[PDB]
Amino acid sequence: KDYRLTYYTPDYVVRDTDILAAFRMTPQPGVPPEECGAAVAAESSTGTWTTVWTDGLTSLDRYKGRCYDIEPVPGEDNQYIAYVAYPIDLFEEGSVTNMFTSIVGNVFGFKALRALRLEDLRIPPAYVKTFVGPPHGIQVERDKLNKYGRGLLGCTIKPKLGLSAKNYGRAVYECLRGGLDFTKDDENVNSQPFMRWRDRFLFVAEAIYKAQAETGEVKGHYLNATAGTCEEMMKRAVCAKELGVPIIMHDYLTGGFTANTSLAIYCRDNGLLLHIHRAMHAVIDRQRNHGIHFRVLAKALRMSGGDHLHSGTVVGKLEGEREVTLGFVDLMRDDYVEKDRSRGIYFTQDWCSMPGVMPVASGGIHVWHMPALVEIFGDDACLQFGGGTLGHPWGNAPGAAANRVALEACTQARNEGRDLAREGGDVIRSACKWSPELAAACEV
Amino acid sequence: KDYRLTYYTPDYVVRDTDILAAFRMTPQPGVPPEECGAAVAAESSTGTWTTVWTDGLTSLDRYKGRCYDIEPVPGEDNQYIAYVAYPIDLFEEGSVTNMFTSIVGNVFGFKALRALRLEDLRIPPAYVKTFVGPPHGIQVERDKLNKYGRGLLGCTIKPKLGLSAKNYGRAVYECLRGGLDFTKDDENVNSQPFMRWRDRFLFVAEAIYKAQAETGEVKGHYLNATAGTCEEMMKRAVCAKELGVPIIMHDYLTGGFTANTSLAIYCRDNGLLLHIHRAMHAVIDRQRNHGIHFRVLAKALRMSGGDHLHSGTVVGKLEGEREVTLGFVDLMRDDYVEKDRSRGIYFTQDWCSMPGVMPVASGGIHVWHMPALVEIFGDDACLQFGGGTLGHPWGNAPGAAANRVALEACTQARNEGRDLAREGGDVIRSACKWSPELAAACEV
Amino acid sequence: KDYRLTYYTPDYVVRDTDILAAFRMTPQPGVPPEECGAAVAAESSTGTWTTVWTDGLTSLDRYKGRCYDIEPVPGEDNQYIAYVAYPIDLFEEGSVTNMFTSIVGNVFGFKALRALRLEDLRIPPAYVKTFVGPPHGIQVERDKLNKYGRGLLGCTIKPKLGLSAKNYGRAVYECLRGGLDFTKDDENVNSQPFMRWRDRFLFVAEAIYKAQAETGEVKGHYLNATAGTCEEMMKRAVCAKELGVPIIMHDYLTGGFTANTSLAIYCRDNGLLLHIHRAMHAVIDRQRNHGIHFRVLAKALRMSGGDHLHSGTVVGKLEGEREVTLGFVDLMRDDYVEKDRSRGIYFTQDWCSMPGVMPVASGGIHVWHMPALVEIFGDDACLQFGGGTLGHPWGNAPGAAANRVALEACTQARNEGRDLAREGGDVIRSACKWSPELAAACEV
Amino acid sequence: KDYRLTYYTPDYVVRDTDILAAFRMTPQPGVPPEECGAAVAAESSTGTWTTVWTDGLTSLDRYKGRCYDIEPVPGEDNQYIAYVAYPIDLFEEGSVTNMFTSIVGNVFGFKALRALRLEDLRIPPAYVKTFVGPPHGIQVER
Amino acid sequence: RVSPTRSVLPANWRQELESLRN
Amino acid sequence: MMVWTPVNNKMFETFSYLPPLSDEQIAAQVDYIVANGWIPCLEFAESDKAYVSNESAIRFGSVSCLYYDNRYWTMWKLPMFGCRDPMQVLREIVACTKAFPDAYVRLVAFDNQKQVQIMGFLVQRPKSARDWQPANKR
Amino acid sequence: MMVWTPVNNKMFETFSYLPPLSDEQIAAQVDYIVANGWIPCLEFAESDKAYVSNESAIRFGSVSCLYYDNRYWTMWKLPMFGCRDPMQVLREIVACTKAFPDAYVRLVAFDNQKQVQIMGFLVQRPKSARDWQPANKR
Repeated sequence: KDYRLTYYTPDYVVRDTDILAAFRMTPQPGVPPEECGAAVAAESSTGTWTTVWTDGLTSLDRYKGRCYDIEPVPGEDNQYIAYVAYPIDLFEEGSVTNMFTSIVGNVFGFKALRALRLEDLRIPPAYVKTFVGPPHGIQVERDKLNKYGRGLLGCTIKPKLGLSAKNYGRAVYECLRGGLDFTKDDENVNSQPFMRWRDRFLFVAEAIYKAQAETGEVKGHYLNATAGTCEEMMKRAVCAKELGVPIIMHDYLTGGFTANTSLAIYCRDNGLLLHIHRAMHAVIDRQRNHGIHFRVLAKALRMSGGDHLHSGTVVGKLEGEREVTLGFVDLMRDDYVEKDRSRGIYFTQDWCSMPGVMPVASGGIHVWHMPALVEIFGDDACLQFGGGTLGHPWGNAPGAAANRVALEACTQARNEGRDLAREGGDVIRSACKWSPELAAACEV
Repeated sequence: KDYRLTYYTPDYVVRDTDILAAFRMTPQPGVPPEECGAAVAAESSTGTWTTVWTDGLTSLDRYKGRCYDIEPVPGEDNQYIAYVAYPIDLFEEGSVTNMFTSIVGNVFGFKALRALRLEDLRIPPAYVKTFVGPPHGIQVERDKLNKYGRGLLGCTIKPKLGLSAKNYGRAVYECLRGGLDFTKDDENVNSQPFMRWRDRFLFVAEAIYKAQAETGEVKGHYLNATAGTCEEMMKRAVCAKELGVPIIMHDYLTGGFTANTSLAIYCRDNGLLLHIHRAMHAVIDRQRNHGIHFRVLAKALRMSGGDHLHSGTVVGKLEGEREVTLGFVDLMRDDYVEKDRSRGIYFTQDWCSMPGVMPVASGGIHVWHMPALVEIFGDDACLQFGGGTLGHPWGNAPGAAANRVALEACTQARNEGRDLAREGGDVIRSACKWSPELAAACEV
Repeated sequence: KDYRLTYYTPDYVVRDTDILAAFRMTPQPGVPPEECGAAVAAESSTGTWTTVWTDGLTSLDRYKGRCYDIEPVPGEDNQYIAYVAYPIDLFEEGSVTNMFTSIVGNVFGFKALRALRLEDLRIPPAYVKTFVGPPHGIQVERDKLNKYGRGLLGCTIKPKLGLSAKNYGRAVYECLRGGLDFTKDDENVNSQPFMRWRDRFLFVAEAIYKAQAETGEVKGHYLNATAGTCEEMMKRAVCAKELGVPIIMHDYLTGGFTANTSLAIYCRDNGLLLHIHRAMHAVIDRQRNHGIHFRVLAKALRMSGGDHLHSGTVVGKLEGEREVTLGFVDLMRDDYVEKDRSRGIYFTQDWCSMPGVMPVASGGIHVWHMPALVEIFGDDACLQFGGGTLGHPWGNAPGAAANRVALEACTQARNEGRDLAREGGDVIRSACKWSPELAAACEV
Repeated sequence: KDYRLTYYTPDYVVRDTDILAAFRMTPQPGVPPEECGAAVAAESSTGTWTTVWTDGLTSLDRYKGRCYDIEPVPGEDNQYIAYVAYPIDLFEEGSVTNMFTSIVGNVFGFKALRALRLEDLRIPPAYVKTFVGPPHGIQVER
Repeated sequence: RVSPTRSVLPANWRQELESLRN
Repeated sequence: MMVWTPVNNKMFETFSYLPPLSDEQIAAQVDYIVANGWIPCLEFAESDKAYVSNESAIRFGSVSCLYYDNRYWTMWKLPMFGCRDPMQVLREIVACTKAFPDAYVRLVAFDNQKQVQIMGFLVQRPKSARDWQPANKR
Repeated sequence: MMVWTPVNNKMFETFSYLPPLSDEQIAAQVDYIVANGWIPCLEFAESDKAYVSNESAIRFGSVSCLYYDNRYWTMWKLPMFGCRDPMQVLREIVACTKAFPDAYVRLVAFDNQKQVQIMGFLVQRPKSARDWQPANKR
């Protein structure tokens, strides 16, 4: 337990099958960095003490994480990055639950640390291949939805007239008919006295099929399957299956990894798409000195399984916070990601053909952010509009139509070689001339 | 969205069926407390903006949490307690998952806040009664185990000779035979290449029954049921059922509330006891300014269901940190808990006959902490010994026997009216005279 | 609808397959008896009107009950017995639920009647044979219990120390060990916060087997299976099956005939005995001028299925109320019962080898009622003692032993030709000389 | 069992989680209203006797319905409304069957009463929320 | 939990229990 | 205040809570059997087979409900069809106990109208049985 | 370095790892019971019924989980309602052991507030029991 010479082994060669972790570490004053890195490597069975009391185990001889490198953080005075290698034998194959239990189960309480943040993980190909992963992934999703060469467009339904299931479905119909690919159950809408889940599912299925008959395009609504129990959760997933509807939704951090992985496997087995909402992520991922950075939680989700993931907004963020967001968007979507510290990527990640996950971005209040979103995310993203469609003065369907026109004109202009950073306002104003819906949204 | 007159309603009368929340709140400098409390009440659909952009919803007219009180924190300069009432109609009956989604789903990212910590929740009797809750609770557990008038004694198994299932079971046998009520799967031991779960279950069942035949007392081992999937988890719970063994274990924060509640219902339906381990709690609960205090996570667990809960150690803690621990121990165990700020209890909690949960305390390295543990916890607790039993020079069984003698002599002395704060060293030394095992542990 | 010439057909010959009903009828003043009897026969589709409004139906041409006889009630001035024949084609085979719907579904609200009581039913052999009936019946029960030539002895458990499952089981053990055949869940004890059903079942099974090992006699406890839902009810019946315990219990009037018949069939299929409790019977059966006399509800129960039935007490009743009780006790138990007006039996009932049901009698506070109970009921009855066993000064087991001695001495004296009406006090005093437990009960 | 001072507690404050019952009550002539209200509160295990016999239980100390109010019925001479509070712990969550067993299971046969009618029940929010309830209800149906 | 106040055993309690055992 | 003993205090159903029936008490019960037209029969068992046990349930799936071994005892000769005089039963009781001194002996009765066993009570305990108490069972 | 013996070393839950409580030690525990308003009661069992066993599980399907036989012992008289003086329990302990010399005797306590058994510890081991060790159990 934290001997510093057992666990801090700076000449260790990292194996290919090891799981690597990068901990941003804030030691208590007077505690040297090598002692802290070793303590995090060791996960000592005493977290109050910070000393080796009971030393010599077969859980601590070959099944030990080793701190193989400690680096200073530039500009900080008491913060270090500690790199820990874990042997792949520590982990239950295919269990995100068990990997977090092994890595983050205990060390965040260790008294020798003042603060501890888990920045990144290197998931080796040998561990990656034990997971079912996302039910479809971005490519399969585009083939199943028949939708190519632009972002997908969503919006959250907040009805003006009631939260009843029937009014909920009316609003879904109005948004989808106007041009959106998807609408979205709010993350707290599970099954309440004002709106029981099975009534919601039925009226949303009528809305999806009505807008699909009308538009001739494939339409969905993310039907929230999050439940108190796995059996209730699967009752909802089964209902969606039987309605033949395309997509369901789960709040993976509040339901849990055990339930999320069960759901992702059901969705792979029955061809449902799985939208993943990240409620409570800011409880864990917000503070710079403590918790678990979202890129780790996104990597976990990609392993547990999800076809879409809420990935934040880039509205109102500085270039440096935008570098970070694009880092984890690459970890979500790509097959191979190279080490890149300025994007916060501490490890080369090889996904070993595990399907990527579509990031879902909050678009802003208005449609003038459309050029920036298309330039930053590219085509493989859902842009969610929280009130673009509904703050529109003519209502949900022209608001949807205004978002779709703006996305398509920005896509056209991007393919034509125009610079959306410079000319995006000129692209929108030029589409306003022929689109009355977009012209009315830009009057706002 | 954060209008301050809509959401901050300081003359609101709290209804009996409302769910109350107390948020310790750190506003961004220049942002007034009433605006922050209102924003947390509102859960605005813009977390970046901090302004009312899209205002007027039927999700936000009658289904809105209201900030009914903001108080300053004494000694702090920029921290406030905001009290938020939520109507019971917001919540899915019996779903801990959905209550955290509704309360902590989004507000911890709100930009008007620098930091946000959820301190306490008032769960109303009308919501409490929708939950199955703990499979047995403390009383039923004591009746089923036939064990009255002392703490229960556990220890974690860390074998000296291997992590194989057979050696794991040998160590379980040696500890249990000496006097311990329980032994404990380590929280990461789920099913690994070095030890697959079903082999572990079988050898532990042989050990439990061997020590039970030998001692004539009921014995258990917390068999870790935590899995990647709900179906794997239930495969393990079913195996324990069929072995007829008394207790299983779950890591409720890494498995998730959805899986934990499913498991707790299985355990109620098949008479298994459910031990709950709290791995990753320090990711969420450690920093004073951000996250979710453990008492909330304990209250959640009592609702989701668990018969025991890891509740920390009180070794090495000051009296003020000990007041906090005893506060949540009362929320875990008692039927009715009164408001008591100095113990960190912000709300009167009426459990409305929901069974209590047994706290599990880390006992120290040695047996001299036994008088303090008995005085602080009283009888209704499991004391876990991490190396008392195994740092003992004569091995696991005399170490178990030394812990059991010390617990029983401290219990005897407490019932005889002796002050364990003063006389506990004199109680232990007096038991050392006739117990050679305890005498050898105190030589250390 | 109430034409009086269509429905009152006083020269109709009663068919063998007809279901007959005898209604005690209180017409509104000025309404002739023939019009009221016809109205009850017709079940007019206007209950407010008392006139033929819409007349001529194929539900009212050949599927009509006919009032074939109206008699005055002696000593009464405005009360009549109306006899109604119903064709067997009206009734769903094997459905007590449907027979009450057809006979008592609507006529008790008819405005031409001031009051209406259903006194008796003639169930024809052709209808009787469509029912599964009691799972075992009295004979099979005696063979399975190995208990011949005396009444069975029960007592209700009301623990002095708590209503917990463990204390409940301790009291069951103490009563059963002393000499009682059965103990009894209270009718409201289903599954509460103070005592959940599966915990109760387990501790009662330990008690039953402990007292059985000790006495060497077969022992039972009526485990209440009454639930909110059929699935919960069957979950409890299945648990009893798996514990291998002899008997369960149902409250057939509050659970319902649909659930009771389902349960009785489960019990036939899995060899469980079914004790039937008659809670709410006095809501229906008490008032002389309105409702449904208990003998009808007992006959219904025998068809729906029960091995025992709570049949009242005869303590504190006059000879005339005792004649009535013995009437329905014969309808419960016997194969063929002859018409006998002074015992309230209005129809000859041929049970056509449907097994009889064991009446359960409340014995009094004390053991001095034992000679009267043995003389009135004979051997085929359970005598329940409500505080004979527990008002005993030495506790449950000597109280049980005092009841068993008194029953056996009264049985011995009855077989020896002694008159228990005269000599029963002399039988008890003579058994007090050698039984200290009975001598201490008679000191009270 | 019907002590009148144990079960008739006219200064009891009604809890929010209690189930309340209003019984229209017709006592046998000469039996005072407070004795009848208490007997209905108690559900004595002797329904023929109408007197205490075996007294002192853990089913009758904290799991007892209490008659907290008796009112005369206007225009009637021998009828009273007795109000009985039942603690929510008495009842199986979500089981209408068990609530009728607990409230109306036995008292309608009690010999101290000539007639007994159950007029109304107050179902508390804490009990109401244990029930699934109507599959759709009026709104969803429309 | 209340503080257990001690009860002095009656004089010659030892003599009382010894007689009973025999 | 006395304690009903749990030790060696086995019961054998009807009449086992009374003192052992004397010969006149057995004769009077046989008179009850004969007057009713019932058929007396004797049955016997050794002490290890005398009381209910569960040992056959090892072979079973989940069907032990109301199964118990040792309810059946062994018949002594045949049911005494046409028994009218009680002295034949008393002679047969003596003969059974003489042949089987370590055996419990029970007297049963069958009612051929209802086609069912209708009585069964014990007439003899073996002295060598320690399983039961001699009515100083407290 | 000594070896905790597995042979004949049965335990009987609370306080069984201490030396047998003297009369003064029992009296002081009874003072703890009385001060709390708890109800003392005595229970006893013969050696073959004293410790946990599984023999009833032969009758079961898959529901043996936390079932065990011999948790229940046999009550000695009645719970001592209104017990205030410890000399009554000490007299009752002597009376139980006098009536049952081959029996283990345990003292239990019930808390009528929480309506549950709240103590249980052993006050007498029978001499003739070889199942347990006289605190030279090593």
